[PDB]
Amino acid sequence: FQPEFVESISNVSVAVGRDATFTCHVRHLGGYRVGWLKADTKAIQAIHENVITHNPRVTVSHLDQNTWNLHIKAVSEEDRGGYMCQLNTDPMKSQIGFLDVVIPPDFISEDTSSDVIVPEGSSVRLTCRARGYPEPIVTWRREDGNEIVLKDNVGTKTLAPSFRGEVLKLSKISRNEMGSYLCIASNGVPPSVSKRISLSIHFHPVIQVPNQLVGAPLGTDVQIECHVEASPKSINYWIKDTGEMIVTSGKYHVQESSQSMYETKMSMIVRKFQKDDVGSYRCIAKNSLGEVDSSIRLYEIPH
Amino acid sequence: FQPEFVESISNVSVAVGRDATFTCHVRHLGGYRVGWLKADTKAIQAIHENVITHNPRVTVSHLDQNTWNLHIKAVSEEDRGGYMCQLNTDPMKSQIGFLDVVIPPDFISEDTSSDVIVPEGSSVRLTCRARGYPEPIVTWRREDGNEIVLKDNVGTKTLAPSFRGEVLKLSKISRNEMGSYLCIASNGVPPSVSKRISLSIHFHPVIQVPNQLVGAPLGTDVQIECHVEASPKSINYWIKDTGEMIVTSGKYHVQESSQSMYETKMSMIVRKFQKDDVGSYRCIAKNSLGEVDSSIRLYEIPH
Ligand SMILES: *[C@@H]1O[C@H](CO[C@@H]2O[C@@H](C)[C@@H](O)[C@@H](O)[C@@H]2O)[C@@H](O[C@@H]2O[C@H](CO)[C@@H](O)[C@H](O)[C@H]2NC(C)=O)[C@H](O)[C@H]1NC(C)=O
Ligand SMILES: *[C@@H]1O[C@H](CO[C@@H]2O[C@@H](C)[C@@H](O)[C@@H](O)[C@@H]2O)[C@@H](O[C@@H]2O[C@H](CO)[C@@H](O)[C@H](O)[C@H]2NC(C)=O)[C@H](O)[C@H]1NC(C)=O
Repeated sequence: FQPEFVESISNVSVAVGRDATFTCHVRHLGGYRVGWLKADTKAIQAIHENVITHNPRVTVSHLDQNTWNLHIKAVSEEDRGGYMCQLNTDPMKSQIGFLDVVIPPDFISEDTSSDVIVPEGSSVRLTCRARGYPEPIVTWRREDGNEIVLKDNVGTKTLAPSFRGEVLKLSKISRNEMGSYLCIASNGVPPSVSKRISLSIHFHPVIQVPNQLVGAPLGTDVQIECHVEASPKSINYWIKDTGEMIVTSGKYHVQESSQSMYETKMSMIVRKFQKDDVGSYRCIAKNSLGEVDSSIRLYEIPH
Repeated sequence: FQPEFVESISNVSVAVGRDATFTCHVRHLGGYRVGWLKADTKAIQAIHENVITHNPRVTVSHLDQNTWNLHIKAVSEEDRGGYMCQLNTDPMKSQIGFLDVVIPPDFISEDTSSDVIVPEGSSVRLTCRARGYPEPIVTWRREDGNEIVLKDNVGTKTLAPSFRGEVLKLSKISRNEMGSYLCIASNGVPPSVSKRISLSIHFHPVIQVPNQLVGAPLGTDVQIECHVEASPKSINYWIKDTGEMIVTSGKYHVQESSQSMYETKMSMIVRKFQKDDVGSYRCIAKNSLGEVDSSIRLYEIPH
């Protein structure tokens, strides 16, 4: 008889850092040798039990004269390609097997965006690119969970919880669209990678005052309110007409309240209105771009 | 240091049955191994001093750790292709060398013509084909040394001592062009091969007689002649008027003479003319296609 094999050896996908093995199922091996060589480089890997290549990750093993294995420990991208076991018959016979090496995603830092500070109303592009095999997919999300504004043309705009694409086009920006966005790159190979990108929209603080005139009967508690719209968030406080700051005490009670990143509802209560409390009170909002005040007049409702 | 080589190994043309050798000139070999494998089949030939392929014509040798040889004994067509010596470095380095195997010419007996018998006036094709590497050339010659009639169109014909081409076109044949032709196939690789091809033109024998009447004074010698044109060559003889054959004796003298394959000049002399010799004498020419005679009358010139 002549040495022949059965069943073949089959292709293998594995991904980096992991081990891999190719196996040939021979019969009637006799006095012939089974050798391996990398198909594309034509580099002899092994013959029988001897290892020829000085690639350390490469080993051989066998339990009988029937099944012969080639092992790659923690495969790399250079290891991918063909692996041929051959019997040294004349002419020689050979099985061929292909090692497919997938790689997890990794960002192209030169292409991924940084934190941006865009002016309200303009258009912005957010970019995330990652290399990997297979081709990674980039999906964008808002970190707080809200939807992303998706516009096209100039008269059609929808909303979506996520967007797929390496470049996220946000045109005609509004105050609402500020905040952290997330791009994640997934190729189906763990681990996927993400990056947090902070879209900033900045403006002067703006104060709206419902009721700039409040009437109090002596001895009651009256609340005056200011509504601030500022970005970045403003540091706020109330101030006496003379020029003295109000902080919460037994007489006063100051509070703030944020409906969003750029909205704040500041309120002050003055307990037990007296002839001493009559006058105007200013609410002041300051951020890095500027500061603005507004004045509320408190008057007495007589007898 | 790392093992490196110098000068490379160079391509080799050799031709069948002859030996061949490839050699790699390495330096700083150290503890690495030099192996050979056939490039196209990717079949491992050898590693270091061990021979892997069971092709018996393949051997290895070395005199030092500096020059390593691979030897093919009596190469065949299957041996042609690449021969790669490689060091088992990581990654491996390799020299490549190509074995060019030329083969001497050999006739394609199915295509080469046999002896032909063509009718006078028609056209004939003579064919010789031989396989070999490089492409063999076919040259035609006449075996007797004469030139070949080379015609084209129907109103232009020249002569040449030889003709190059696998097919020799002889159009509008004439009696002269009969005889052996030689085709020889030469590829520049010994030995060239030849074949003898016999172009036959056949016809009834035809006899021309200058002087069908000859006058003899008694006692003289008179010669009568017949000119025969026959193919294949005719068997000729003279015959008495009664019906008795003449052969050379003391009284008569018969001869023949061939100016070519198809021409014969037969002559008879009758010594000492006597009143007994007066009468007619017939010359007879017979070949396979037929026989023909002609009659010469011998008369006496008186007193
Ligand atoms: C292993 O897969 C190959 C497919 O070709 C490979 O595809 C990738 C894995 C990559 O490694 C490429 O470089 C390769 O080209 C299968 O090849 C087919 O095999 C059949 C049967 O032998 C043959 O008829 C087809 O023509 C082959 N197709 C190609 C494109 O070459 C091969 O069969 C697989 N091996 C096993 C054991 O299943
Ligand atoms: C040996 O010859 C090759 C020429 O290519 C071969 O040609 C025949 C001999 C046949 O074997 C074919 O199958 C081959 O393709 C030379 O190859 C050239 O090498 C130079 C320098 O390395 C390179 O720049 C050219 O591109 C090559 N040309 C081709 C067509 O591949 C080779 O260099 C010769 N070897 C030596 C040592 O001289």
